[PDB]
Amino acid sequence: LYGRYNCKCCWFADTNLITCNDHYLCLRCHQTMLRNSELCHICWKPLPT
Amino acid sequence: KYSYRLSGPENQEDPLVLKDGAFYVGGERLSTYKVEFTGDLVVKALGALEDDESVVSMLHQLWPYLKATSQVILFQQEDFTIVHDLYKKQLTKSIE
Amino acid sequence: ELESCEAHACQADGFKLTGKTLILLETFVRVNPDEFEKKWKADMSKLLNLKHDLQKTLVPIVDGRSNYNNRFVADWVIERIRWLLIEILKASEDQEYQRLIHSLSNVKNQSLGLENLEHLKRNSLDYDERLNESLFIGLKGDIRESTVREELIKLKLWFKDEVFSKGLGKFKLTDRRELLESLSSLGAHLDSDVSSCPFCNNKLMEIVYNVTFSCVERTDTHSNIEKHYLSVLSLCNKIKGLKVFNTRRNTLLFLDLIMVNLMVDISDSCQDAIESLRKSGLIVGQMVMLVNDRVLDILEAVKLIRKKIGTNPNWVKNCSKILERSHPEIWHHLSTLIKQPDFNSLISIAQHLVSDRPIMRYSVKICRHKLFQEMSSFEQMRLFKTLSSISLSLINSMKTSFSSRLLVNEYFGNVRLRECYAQRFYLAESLVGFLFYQKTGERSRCYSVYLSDNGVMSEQGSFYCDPKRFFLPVFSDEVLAGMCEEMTSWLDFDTGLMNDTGPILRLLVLAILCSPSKRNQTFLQGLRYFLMAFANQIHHIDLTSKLVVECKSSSEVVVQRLAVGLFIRLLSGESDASLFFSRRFKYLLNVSYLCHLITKETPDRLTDQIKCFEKFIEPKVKFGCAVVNPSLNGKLTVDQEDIMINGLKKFFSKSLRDTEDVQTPGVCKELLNYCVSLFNRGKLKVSGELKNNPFRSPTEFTSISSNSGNLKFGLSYKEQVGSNRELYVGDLNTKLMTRLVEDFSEAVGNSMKYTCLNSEKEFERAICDMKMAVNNGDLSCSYDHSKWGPTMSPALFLALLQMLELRTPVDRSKIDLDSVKSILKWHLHKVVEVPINVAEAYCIGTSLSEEFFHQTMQLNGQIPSHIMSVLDMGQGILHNTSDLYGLITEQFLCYALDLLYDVIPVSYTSSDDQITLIKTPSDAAEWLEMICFHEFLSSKLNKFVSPKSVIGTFVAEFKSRFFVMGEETPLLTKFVAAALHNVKCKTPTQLSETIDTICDQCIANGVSTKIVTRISKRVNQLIRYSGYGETPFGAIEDQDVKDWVDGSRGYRLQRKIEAIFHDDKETSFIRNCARKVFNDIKRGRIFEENLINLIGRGGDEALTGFLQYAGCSEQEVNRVLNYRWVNLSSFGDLRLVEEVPTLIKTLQSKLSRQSSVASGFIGFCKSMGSKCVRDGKGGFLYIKEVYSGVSACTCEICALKPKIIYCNNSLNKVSQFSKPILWDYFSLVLTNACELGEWVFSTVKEPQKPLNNQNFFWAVKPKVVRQIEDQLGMNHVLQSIRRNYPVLFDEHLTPFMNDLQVSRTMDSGRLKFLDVCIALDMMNENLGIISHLLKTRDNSVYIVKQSDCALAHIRQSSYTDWELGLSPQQICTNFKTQLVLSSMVNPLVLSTSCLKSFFWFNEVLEL
Amino acid sequence: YTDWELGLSPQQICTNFKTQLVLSSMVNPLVLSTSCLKSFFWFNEVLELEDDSQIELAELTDFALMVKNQNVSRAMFVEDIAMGYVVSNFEGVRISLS
Amino acid sequence: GYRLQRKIEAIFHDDKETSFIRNCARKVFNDIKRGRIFEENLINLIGRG
RNA sequence: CUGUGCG
Ligand SMILES: [Mn+2]
Ligand SMILES: [Zn+2]
Ligand SMILES: [Zn+2]
Ligand SMILES: [Zn+2]
Ligand SMILES: [Zn+2]
Repeated sequence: LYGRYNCKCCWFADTNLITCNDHYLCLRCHQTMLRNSELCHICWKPLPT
Repeated sequence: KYSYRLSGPENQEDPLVLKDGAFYVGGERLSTYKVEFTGDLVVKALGALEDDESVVSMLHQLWPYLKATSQVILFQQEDFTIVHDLYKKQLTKSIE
Repeated sequence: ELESCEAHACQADGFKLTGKTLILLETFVRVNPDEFEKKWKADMSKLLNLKHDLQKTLVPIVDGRSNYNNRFVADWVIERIRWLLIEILKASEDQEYQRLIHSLSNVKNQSLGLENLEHLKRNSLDYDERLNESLFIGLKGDIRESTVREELIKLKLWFKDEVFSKGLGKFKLTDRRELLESLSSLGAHLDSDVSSCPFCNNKLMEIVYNVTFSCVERTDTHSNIEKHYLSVLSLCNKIKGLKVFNTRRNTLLFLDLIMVNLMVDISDSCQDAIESLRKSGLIVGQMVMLVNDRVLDILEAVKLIRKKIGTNPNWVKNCSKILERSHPEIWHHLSTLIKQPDFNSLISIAQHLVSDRPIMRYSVKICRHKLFQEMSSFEQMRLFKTLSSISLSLINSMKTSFSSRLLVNEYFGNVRLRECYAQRFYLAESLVGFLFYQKTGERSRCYSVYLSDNGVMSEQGSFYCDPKRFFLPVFSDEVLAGMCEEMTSWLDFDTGLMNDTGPILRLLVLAILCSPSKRNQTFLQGLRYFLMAFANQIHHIDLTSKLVVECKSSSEVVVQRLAVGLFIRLLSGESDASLFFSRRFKYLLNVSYLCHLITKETPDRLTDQIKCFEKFIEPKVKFGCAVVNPSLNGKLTVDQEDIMINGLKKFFSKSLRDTEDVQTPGVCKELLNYCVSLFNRGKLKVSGELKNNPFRSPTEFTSISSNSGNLKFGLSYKEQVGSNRELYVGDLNTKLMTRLVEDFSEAVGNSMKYTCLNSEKEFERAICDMKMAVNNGDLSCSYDHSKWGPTMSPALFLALLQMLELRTPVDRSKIDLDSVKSILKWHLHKVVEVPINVAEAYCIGTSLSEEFFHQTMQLNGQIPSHIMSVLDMGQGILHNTSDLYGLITEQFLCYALDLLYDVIPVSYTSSDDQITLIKTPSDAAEWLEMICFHEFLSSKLNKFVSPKSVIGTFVAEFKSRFFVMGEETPLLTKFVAAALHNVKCKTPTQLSETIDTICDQCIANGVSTKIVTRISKRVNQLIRYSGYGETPFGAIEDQDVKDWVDGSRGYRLQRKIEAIFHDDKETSFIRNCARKVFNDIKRGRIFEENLINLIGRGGDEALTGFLQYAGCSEQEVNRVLNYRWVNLSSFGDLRLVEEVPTLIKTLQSKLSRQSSVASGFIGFCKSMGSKCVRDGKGGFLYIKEVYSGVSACTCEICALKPKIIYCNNSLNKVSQFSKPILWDYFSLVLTNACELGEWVFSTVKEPQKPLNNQNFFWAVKPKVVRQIEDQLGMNHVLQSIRRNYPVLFDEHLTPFMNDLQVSRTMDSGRLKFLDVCIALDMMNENLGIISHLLKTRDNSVYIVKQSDCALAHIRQSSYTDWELGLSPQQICTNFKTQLVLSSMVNPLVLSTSCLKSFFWFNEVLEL
Repeated sequence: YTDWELGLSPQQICTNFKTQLVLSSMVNPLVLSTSCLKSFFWFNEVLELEDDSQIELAELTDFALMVKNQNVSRAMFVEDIAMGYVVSNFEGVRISLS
Repeated sequence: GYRLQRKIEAIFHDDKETSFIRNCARKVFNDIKRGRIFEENLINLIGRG
């Protein structure tokens, strides 16, 4: 099972989340961690496309 | 025993060493005594070692020692493919 | 009595009058320690009350004989006569006839009152019936379930419309914006006229800045005469404390004369001595440094020298003859202790160096301070180093012995210093700093810091501080730097945010260190609670009212502004403010836990005692039950019993439909009845069907006392970070009563499920449940209870246990709690002695406690000295009972939540704080009413929810452990400060062992590998500063996570020794020899107890003998023994104020069941400089004299590790303290093979390149393959010691033992590796493996960052047989062939008989 | 023997020890003292009570190790008998009366 | 001891039971002599009777 | 009960 439908990055996001590898992740956090590197810095795995 | 019997002007000299299975008294080779390994023992020895260059030295000094021995019983089969894990093609192509 | 006082020069209770002084000796005999102490204190009191009347003097002696020992004939007519006398009494009073036999059986036989002895009187005194009428009148406990359910429905219906809809709820939503505004309003002072500069506000920070930026801009046989001066100064300080003179003043004057003669001898025979090296070394303006850290004006120095030689001629001759005849080893003084020290040269030298004297500013603008934010990365570390030097100088200033002033005094605004002590700290090549002070001891002083560049003493400043509060930054100039660096690196996600939060964090740490105050600790704890409430969604309405701390000084305002600005910079913003909120929460939690950097040592003992008494007595005065000095025996008067019954009624008069009483102490009778009823009929998660029933001179007892005291406790404090906790020290009998109640409640709790206070299994279960709840989004409620102790009452536990079923496991009889209720009634009538210092401070003196003291002084009775109350259960007195009550009530509250709000709650309590994980069906705004109702029900009980409690679905807290979605906060600063603090330095080996345990437990909680090496360097520098010198053992520097994960202290010492032996050709040989010995002993063969005979010799002969098992001839043995190290603790232990090994000590400590850390370090450095090293013949000598016998070897063997490893011939002058380091390495390797497997024999290989961003944290498990049978019981080590060392097992061991039978009847006889591997521990005083074998890992998991595991050294176990033993495939096929070929000779049954009786059935082997 | 002559076939014991010694010698020059013999795993020649057969050539040093000798190195080439065929150039000298 | 052993063996003709006891004793001796772990648990096991 | 130890 994945996380609790939370971004796990900003801690305050329960809306249209995208799963990274085992947890969820919002749009702005995903784009921010993607535009600077290819890793996740939360699960330390490559981000989805 | 080797003891000089409780007295002597000369003591603790003439050390015998071993480099390539040949007794070196001070730098002169005495002889080499035959030892068989049949290959599987060779690779089992190669497994438990320290680092890479130690393996290189021990495998490069093997066939020069095998010149003083006669052992082709070593399995030239999948066992050799297992030994191939240590890619030392220069070493086996150095003795020619 | 005659036999007792005959031992103390006594008569035939006892008077001895001679001249004008009488010695009065009174004796008594009580075999029970309780009545023994009782009669002891009573006799002391009634003998001390008499000298007050006789003085208007006596020698008082009290002799309590704990037995009936005699010396008349022999042990025959002492006990037989008493036995036959009580026999005659049996054959031919009631209470005394029982006292005479209860008083003497042994100590316990029919005398120790366990919880099955109510057979004393069970009598009434016309007070118990009224007590039970006011305590057990509303308790029914037999209420049905449906009625309780509908009553709870109606109560929720009333609460939702009368207390919640009215806005009277005690919990609210966060409103993070409003939270930040309130934080900025309470912490960031805007109406204060203080400057925005920490150096301007804090005087110590100003001084540190001055010293730093005056040492970094100017500078940062020349060093021959300075060391000569330092050596003779050390010599004169040596003869300062030997009392080789009559009066202290003459001693100081003679040492001054010696120093002055040294000065005049150095002046000549050199071109420029004082103008070149003294000005650049140890000398100040017109004054010279002397013994006892003093600095004396050269003028007045020679003026004092003129006296005692002109008014007392021929003084030098006899004053030197008394020294030479007393110590002919310090006679290195040859031209100093001579006649007149050339006075005219002295005055010319004085008139040469005419400079201004130190001013010593006693009285407490432009801001030229370079704006610390915009400082380079070097000036900040220089500031930290300056703080370290100044703090070490403060600590050494506390080290100054109490001397006397030789000058006359003229502290108002300024003092021209001439007879002040000074501590000198070396800063740069030319400039050195001086710290002047005029007081001694451990009290707070007013220090003055000056510098000396080339003789120009410039004033750096003056400040006022307490010395014992600056021990943390003493040598941690790199530890705190690495802490701040890693905290800043935690914020690497926002390149820029770390750039602003780094310097702010360093400035905050610097201000915290330069101003250690309890107010800053309280403010940082408040910030911790604020962050906890900010991360979650629901918090108490009185939260911000508890975060405010009155500054009372600008040094607090600056740190509060810094902390609030850091919190705002990390939290404030509209959208791009919570990018990585996990990192932000970790950073802010560590910043708030930085309060542990400030020590907790009661800046003022009397003030904190007053505050503790205030916190203890304020709830009683506010309640209305504060009876003073009731009886001290148990006979309350009419007004006393009246006020006690009124207090009980007020405690049990809380209704269920009133919201104006949710703060006063008490409990609702109906709610408690519902709780007990739901607990009885197995409705709650805990049940009354318990298991292992806890049931396992005081002649007449009642509800108040037992005529053996009145359960007398005494009030005191306990040093904590935030606020000093309460503490109650009780007498022997009341301590036994508390122990009884504690065992009862603890057994009951072990029968329960959800209580986790002394059950680590349940605590780990709660941890895992909390982790999965935070990961699943459950509502975690981290509840704290305010004033748990001061509000809890023994009467409440009485009312609880009155109708508790507590059913037996097998009997089902509802065991009566009559004895438990009796001792709880005793606790209800306990008597708390107020501190005598508090009383004497209140007599010589607005405050509520002070007002009550003034009112009770003479208006009502006499001086208050004893306090009785119904509430205020002693913190730590009924701890497990309070835990049981809280657990029962919290399970009732969880059932109520499940009933009303249809949620799934699971709670875990710890008698102080609890955590409730609530799984919600089908934000957090609809659950606010549930939280308010839960808090209301808790306040209806005695469970007032503290405003520090938080409710949310993001982070949980329990037992100072914070759990976050997907991880856990490491709490780095807490553990780092714990490593820097609590340095109990008694023996450097013990110091390093404690530091290693702390570093292991910190690395377990993911601190670092770069901070732990700096902590180890700091500890090694602390040991080296004490004069002990560096030893091959001690703190492990340059360590890896593999040295802590799957590695014990023995492996750390092994790695340290291996790091000492670079290019390991010798330690590798020792490891090969140890592997050979272990293959010989483990493999079985014959190796058990000859090794014990071979080891008992020592280190040299044992190492030789162990080398003789290998082929180590007299060539390799001498090559191995060449490496030596000076072992100061060779002939025993160091003497500090028959030397069996520490293994016996730890065994004795395991079988059986106030001073500051700076004072401890001072005592450590003081005892490490005196006669501590013993030479075996009883004559202790100095460490300097041991290390002076070393010679300059420099033969490539003493150069691989200077001052650590020496040669064999380099210690010829001192060979008694010369032990082989390689023998210790051999022993450590063998013990590591014992404890954690065979991989301690292979050589260390490294990973090649490995990129983990310094934040890839993960949990790793210890990879130990321990082969010690995994049990290692105490009765195994005891049996092995009995077998191997019988003469050491009889004496110094097992005198205090009654279970020798099980240790004797071969209890798992001859455990593997418990004969030689226990000898290596018994003979090596720094190895200590059995202490680790008789213990758990205590971590069982290690949070580490992947950047350290990728750098981890690779060292795995390798078979020494080169995979040639049997090739287990061959083992199994040979067994199969044997089985088949033996079956094909006759039909055999395929049972285990035809399998175990086969040779090749070695399948039971091959792990 | 209960192992049915299957334990290690001591011929294999001695040849494995010889091979270990030779292959460890051919990685670095080592002194042929007892240190480089006792510190070897397959030096179980001290076991096998029936000591009629030693490895190939060092029979005398193993027999001395049965006496627990502390020797290091000498000319152990007894193939050419050093105890036999020895010159007997014997003589005597004067005395010194006590 | 060997004489008593031979006497007991003569008592047990067609030795199928004493042979089994001898095999068990040989197993125990191969376990104790061969080394392994057999020193003093046997003393606790024998003292019963 | 007693210390001269930051290089
Ligand atoms: Mn809590
Ligand atoms: Zn997000
Ligand atoms: Zn991810
Ligand atoms: Zn300023
Ligand atoms: Zn040397």
